Amino acid sequence: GNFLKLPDTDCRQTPPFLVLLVTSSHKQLAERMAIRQTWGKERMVKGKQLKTFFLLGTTSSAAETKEVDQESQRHGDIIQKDFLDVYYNLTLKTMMGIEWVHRFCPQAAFVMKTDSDMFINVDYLTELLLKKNRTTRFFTGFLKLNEFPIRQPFSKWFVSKSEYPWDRYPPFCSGTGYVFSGDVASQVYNVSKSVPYIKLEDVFVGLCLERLNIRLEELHSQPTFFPGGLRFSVCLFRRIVACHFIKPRTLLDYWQALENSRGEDCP
Ligand SMILES: OC[C@H]1O[C@@H](O[C@@H]2[C@H](O)[C@@H](OC[C@H]3O[C@@H](O)[C@@H](O)[C@@H](O)[C@@H]3O)O[C@H](CO)[C@H]2O)[C@H](O)[C@@H](O)[C@H]1O
Ligand SMILES: *[C@@H]1O[C@H](CO)[C@@H](O[C@@H]2O[C@H](CO)[C@@H](O)[C@H](O)[C@H]2NC(C)=O)[C@H](O)[C@H]1NC(C)=O
Ligand SMILES: *[C@@H]1O[C@H](CO[C@@H]2O[C@@H](C)[C@@H](O)[C@@H](O)[C@@H]2O)[C@@H](O)[C@H](O)[C@H]1NC(C)=O
Ligand SMILES: [Mn+2]
Repeated sequence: GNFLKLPDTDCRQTPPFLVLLVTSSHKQLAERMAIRQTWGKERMVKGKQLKTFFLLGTTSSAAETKEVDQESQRHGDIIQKDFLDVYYNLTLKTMMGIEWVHRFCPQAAFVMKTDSDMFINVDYLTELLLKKNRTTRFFTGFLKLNEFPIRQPFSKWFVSKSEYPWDRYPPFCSGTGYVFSGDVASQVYNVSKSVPYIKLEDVFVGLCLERLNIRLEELHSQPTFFPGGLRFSVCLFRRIVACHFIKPRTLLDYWQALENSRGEDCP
């Protein structure tokens, strides 16, 4: 698949239950390290295998390139392809991750694509996934069902009419963090080249799911994905899946809080 870097992992030998694909830019080593030290640490979660990989492209900067080659050598958990890693190539990045699942890890029961400034509660997500009994053509997160493209030309999410010419976006899930059964990766990759491109990755995946007739569903009767962020409490964070707007220091403090308070009960 023209991959420059691949993780040493055999999904055939050890079918992972949950694969996390974390998008971050080259300079966000602090983010990736905070994640490797917290929700990204690989482990058995109720006897299910959790794997974590970081999605990177390439950069002009020779310094950053070397940093990243060193990071890959030292951690063996980077997935890389040769595309200029910038905000407006995030769709390539996402399709890279999806391609990886399709070519090298089709045995993953579930896959989560997430941002770097996130708290992810893998234990509770594992619990909700086992409860859901939806093992194929499954896709969830924070549902965005009737979104209008941003036409303000200076907004970070601006798309012109020629980039996306219709009034509404298909249904999609916030790219802060979305989860799908592993089969979905193959289907999305298969259709990706026949779907109109758009530089917003979560919208693009929504276009593919719509072409595949894969409908978005809520993970649980209570909201569990929070792109807007949350006021922190140990008891709320024990009963959510994902929370955005979390910088590395904060991520570590919250992780420490959840450790310090383990074993205490919450109403
Ligand atoms: O490469 C794409 C990039 O997209 C990011 O998602 C974007 C947001 O989901 C969305 O937010 C616009 C706006 O929508 C309102 O309904 C409210 O929910 C408000 O809070 C929100 O800010 O904007 C665009 C579509 O216009 C989406 O792409 C995503 O978070 C990134 O990780 C990345 O995937
Ligand atoms: C997305 O990545 C592609 C691949 O890296 C970029 O395309 C290249 O851009 C460089 C400029 O940095 C050119 O020298 C190459 O000729 C281009 N090649 C190809 C195959 O595209 C593309 O520019 C990136 N997208 C954005 C918006 O920067
Ligand atoms: C997932 O499946 C669970 C299985 O429990 C037993 O088997 C299923 C097929 C039903 O017959 C159920 O009534 C049995 O107790 C269910 O308990 C569980 O409710 C299912 N998940 C959801 C979200 O409903
Ligand atoms: Mn973010």
